[PDB]
Amino acid sequence: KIPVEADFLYAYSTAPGYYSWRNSKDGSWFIQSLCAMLKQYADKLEFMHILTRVNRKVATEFESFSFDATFHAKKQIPCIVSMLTKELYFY
Amino acid sequence: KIPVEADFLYAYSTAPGYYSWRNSKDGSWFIQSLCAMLKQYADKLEFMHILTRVNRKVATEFESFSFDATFHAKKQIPCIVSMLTKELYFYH
Amino acid sequence: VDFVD
Amino acid sequence: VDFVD
Amino acid sequence: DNSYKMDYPEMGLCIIINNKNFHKSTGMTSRSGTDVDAANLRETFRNLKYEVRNKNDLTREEIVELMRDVSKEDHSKRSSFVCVLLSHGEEGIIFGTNGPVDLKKITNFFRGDRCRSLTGKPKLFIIQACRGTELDCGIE
Amino acid sequence: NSYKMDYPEMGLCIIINNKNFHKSTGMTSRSGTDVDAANLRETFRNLKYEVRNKNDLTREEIVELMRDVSKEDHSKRSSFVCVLLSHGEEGIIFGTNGPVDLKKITNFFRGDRCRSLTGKPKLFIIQACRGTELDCGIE
Repeated sequence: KIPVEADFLYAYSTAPGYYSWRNSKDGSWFIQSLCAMLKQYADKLEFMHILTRVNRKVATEFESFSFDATFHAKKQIPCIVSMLTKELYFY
Repeated sequence: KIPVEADFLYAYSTAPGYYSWRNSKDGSWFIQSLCAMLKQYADKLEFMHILTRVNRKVATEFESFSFDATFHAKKQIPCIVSMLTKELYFYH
Repeated sequence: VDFVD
Repeated sequence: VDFVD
Repeated sequence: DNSYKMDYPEMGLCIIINNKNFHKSTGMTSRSGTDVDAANLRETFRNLKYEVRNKNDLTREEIVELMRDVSKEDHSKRSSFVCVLLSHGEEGIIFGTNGPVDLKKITNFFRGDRCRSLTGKPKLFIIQACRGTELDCGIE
Repeated sequence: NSYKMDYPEMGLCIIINNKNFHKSTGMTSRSGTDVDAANLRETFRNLKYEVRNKNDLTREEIVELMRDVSKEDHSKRSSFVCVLLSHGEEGIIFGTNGPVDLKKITNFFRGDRCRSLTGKPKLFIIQACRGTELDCGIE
């Protein structure tokens, strides 16, 4: 038998408890970054390593810009939740 | 700047909402498996790939044995929660 | 600009 | 035997 | 075996749920930029050879019925399954256009005992949604 | 890209091993956890971590220990590891005398609150229940 919860991966855009950020022109920081990293690396890297690059890209290359000071200059880290039992290569 | 929640990894023994299993003689399934995989692969594999091996070991090699039928023949999957921004290698 | 979800 | 945490 | 078998005849489905406009009763803002996300995802997973299905502005009832229906398909010839949710959210919750639905209700349809043709195959849920109202001020 | 792991020290490995709980909590003794704690000590010793084993801490002692550790100078350490062996429920681990929110423990090491670990991997290894659901498996 295997567990019924095995072989799921939840790629969350943000850490538990937090807001997640979206740009009105370019889309959400997380999906922008996820698509860029899959485009660049899906033929070469295992999926958790792609998602770790996504974490770094969201964490380092984005910062909110808001006319509301309360919401300005804020940051985001995504949250990879893996119940996978094997490595995942898209090729 | 980086997020204040960045560079954390939470290696949970079990999925959200679930019991976690411990053997009275050999220790918990998760820690048994984690120590075994670190011993075998810390000089060979990146840490998330080690933890993926731990997930597979717990999921496939363990099943509860209990005199209580309601707690017998149950399974477990650990839960890797990564806010890491880089690959983690324990070897040089 | 950015908005929260 | 196995026990839950 | 250390790697998932990804050479079935089909990579699998990629379901994209794109919720942009919400009922006034919810008080939720329209999610400007999400169409850009949905199109980006469609092209990205097309290039990965997934069968992409884009759905727009689903109520919470329609989300559950879609996921139920998808989980009842025969995935025997598919390597994997991908679901992308773009919406408002709270911790553990994604919003239909008309109110909240528990993420667990959606993912439970694909449990190893409930979707047998995906047993042993990777089930990927990609979630762009808030998980609360905390803000990360960062550290220099 | 990879974390810098060639600082002079790999870092601390804090192991909190809670086996015996106050009767008033109703929680069972965790037979087998001493095996885990010794396995972890040896495993992380072989990885060149400075291992500190702590046994049967109250909830107050867990918080004080974590606070104190987060106030150390980790400048010469590559990483930080904390292992929690106890009873638990979702979001919670138990001291010998009651619950502590996991977030209260991990917040001590936030990037803005433990500056000598900013940018370094902070690993929390958690052997504890997260609720009362059972996984019946599938053949």
